Amino acid sequence: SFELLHAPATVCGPKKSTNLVKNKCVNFNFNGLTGTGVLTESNKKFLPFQQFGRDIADTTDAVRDPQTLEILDITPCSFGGVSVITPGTNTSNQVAV
Amino acid sequence: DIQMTQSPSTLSASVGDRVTITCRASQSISSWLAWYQQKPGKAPKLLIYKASSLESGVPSRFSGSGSGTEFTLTITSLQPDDFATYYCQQYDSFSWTFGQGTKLE
Amino acid sequence: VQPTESIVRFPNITNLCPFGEVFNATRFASVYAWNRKRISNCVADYSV
Amino acid sequence: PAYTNSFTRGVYYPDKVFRSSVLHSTQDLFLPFFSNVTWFHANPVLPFNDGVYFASTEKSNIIRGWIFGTTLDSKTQSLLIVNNATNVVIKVCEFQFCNDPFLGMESGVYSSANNCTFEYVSQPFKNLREFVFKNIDGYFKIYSKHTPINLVRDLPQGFSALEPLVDLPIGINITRFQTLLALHAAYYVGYLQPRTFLLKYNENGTITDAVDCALDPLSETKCTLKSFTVEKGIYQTSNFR
Ligand SMILES: *[C@@H]1O[C@H](CO)[C@@H](O[C@@H]2O[C@H](CO)[C@@H](O)[C@H](O)[C@H]2NC(C)=O)[C@H](O)[C@H]1NC(C)=O
Repeated sequence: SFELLHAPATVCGPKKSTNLVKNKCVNFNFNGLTGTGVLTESNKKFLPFQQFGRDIADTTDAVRDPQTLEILDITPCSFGGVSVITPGTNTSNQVAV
Repeated sequence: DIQMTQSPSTLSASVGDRVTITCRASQSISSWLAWYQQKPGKAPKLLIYKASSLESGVPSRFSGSGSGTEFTLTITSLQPDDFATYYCQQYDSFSWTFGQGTKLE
Repeated sequence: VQPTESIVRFPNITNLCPFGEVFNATRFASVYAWNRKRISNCVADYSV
Repeated sequence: PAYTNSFTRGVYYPDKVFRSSVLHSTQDLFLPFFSNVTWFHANPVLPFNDGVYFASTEKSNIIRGWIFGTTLDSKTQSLLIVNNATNVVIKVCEFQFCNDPFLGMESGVYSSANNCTFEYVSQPFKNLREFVFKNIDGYFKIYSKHTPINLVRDLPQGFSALEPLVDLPIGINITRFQTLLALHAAYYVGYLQPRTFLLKYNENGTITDAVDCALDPLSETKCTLKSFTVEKGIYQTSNFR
C-alpha cells in the first residue's frame, strides 16, 4: 500500500547513470544541468559546497561529476565557416578549401 | 546469519549429578531450537526438537528450557553413557547454523 | 560538429529499501494475524 | 532593549555557483549595511520575517538550540534544532510547550513528543558564531560562520561570508522564533530585507567585498558602473519622480 502524498515524499526509485566519456562531443546531464559540449579535466578549485561554474557572461563552463568529485570543464563543440579558394574557372577547375 | 555461542565447554562431573548447559543467541529466536547428540565414531543423533520438547526414544533426564535467547539443556542425573558431545541448532532464518559444542566426561 | 554519445550522471545509489527481506522469509505470518512493515526514507527499486 | 550597529555583516553565498574574479550583482534577502540590531543579554518569542541573522559571542554551552513555528499549539508543527555535545536533532513535530522553555531531558519536552514527522542528525567569547535562518518555498536553509575575535562589545570590523550548512524540506510555515537557553550571555538579532548587492568573487571563488546598492549615492554609482572604483566625473544613476 503506497500511502499517497500528504507530506513531502521520501521513498522512490534510484536514478541511473552512464559512464563518463571525455574528450568527445556528448549531450550531458549532471544532476539536472543539461547541455552539449566537450568535457575535459580542469585545474579549477571550487569550494566544497559549489557544484557548477558560471563565467562573466553567465554561461556554465564547469561541472563537478556527482559520483567522483572531480571538476570538469565544458568547451563548445567545434563550429565555423567553410571557404573555397579558386583561381577562377577561366584558368583552372582546381580549388582549395 | 545467526551467531550462536555455546558458553559451557568441556565439563567434568560425577555420575548422577545435575548438569546444565546454555546456548546463547545473537538475537532472540522464538524457541526454534534443536539439540543434537554426538559420539566419537558415530553419526550425529537427533535428541531434542522445538526447544523444550523431548523426542521419542530418549531418556527423561534430558530437558529443555529458555525463551528467546536463554536456551538451556538440563540433565538431572548424569550417566556413564551420557559422556558425549552436544550440538546446538537453530532454524529461525534459512541460514541454519549449528553451535560450538560442549564436551562431557 | 555533431554530438556522438549521450551521458547522464547522478549521485551514488545508497540506502536501498529492504523489501527483499520481507519477500523471502523462512516464517510467514498467518492470514488472520497479518503483519504490517513500514518502508520509509529509502531508495526503492520496484524493477526487481 | 539596546541597539547596536552592524558593520557590514550578514552576507552569505546565495547559490552554489563558482565565479572567479568577477563582480557579480545579485538581488536577494540580505541584512542592510550599517543597520541597528537589537541587543539581548541574559529571551521571549520573536517574529520571523523572511529569515533572521543571529550573532552570539559565547562559546561554552549556553546557546545550543532554537524553536520555530507560527501559532504553536498541539496541532501546528515546530522546528527543533537543539544541539548536543556531539549531535544535533532536527525535529519538526506537532506539539505545544509550556511557557518559558529551556534546557536544564528538556523542560519543554515534558509533553513535546506529539505526532512528529521528520528527524535528522548531521552536525556534531573567543569565537563569534554567526547564523542566518531562511524559510522559503517549503525549504529551510541554514548559513553559519565561526570567527576568532576579541575585545569587541559590538560586532567586529571586517568582512566574512556565511557558507551554507543544510537545506531541509520541512514544507511547513514558520512565523515565530525563539531560543532555548541552557539554563542550569549576550546575542544580537537582525532582520533580512530584499536588497541588491554587488559581490566581489576573487580568484578562488571566495566573496571578499560587497556594496549595498541603496546605502548612499556613491554606492549607487559603484553599483551602476559595476566597479568598486570610480574616477572623476558625473554619472547618471537613477530617475527621480
Ligand atoms: C560513489 O561511489 C564510488 C564507487 O564506489 C566511490 O568511488 C570510490 O571511493 C573510494 C573512497 O575514496 C575509493 O577508495 C575507490 O577507489 C573509489 N572507486 C573508484 C572506482 O574510483 C565514490 O567515493 C562514491 N562517492 C560518494 C560521494 O559516495
